Amino acid sequence: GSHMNPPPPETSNPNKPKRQTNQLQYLLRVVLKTLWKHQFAWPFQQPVDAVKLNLPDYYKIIKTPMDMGTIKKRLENNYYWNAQECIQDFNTMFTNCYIYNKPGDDIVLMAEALEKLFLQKINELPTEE
Ligand SMILES: CC(=O)N[C@@H](C(=O)NCC#CBr)C(C)C
Repeated sequence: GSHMNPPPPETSNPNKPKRQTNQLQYLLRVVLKTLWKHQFAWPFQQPVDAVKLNLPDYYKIIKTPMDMGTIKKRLENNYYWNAQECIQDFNTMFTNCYIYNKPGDDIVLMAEALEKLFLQKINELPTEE
């Protein structure tokens, strides 16, 4: 894409140790699955294309971008060591939306609906075995 968008977050790095855990399997098969298919998922399914959206200040404000397309690839490609790393990515994605946009805004209402579902699912994250 455009030279004016940053490179997306890392989804592959052989030097980073990786593990499958039951919690990570739940984050893919239950959490990501549930949120990905939601009516309001679409703005979150790929990195923000600030050029196409005409938001030249986006990556001036948001220095820790994250999106569910990146999280999906991280889960599918077993990038994580533990569930906390993945939960942090989700939280970063929501917080970026809340920081950049105004409380009224459609995108915020959408993020808040996804976050409510996320919280319900994470309260049932299974005990690590
Ligand atoms: C969710 C987030 O981080 N911010 C959104 C944003 O840049 N503004 C939405 C509007 C306008 Br004009 C992005 C996901 C599209």
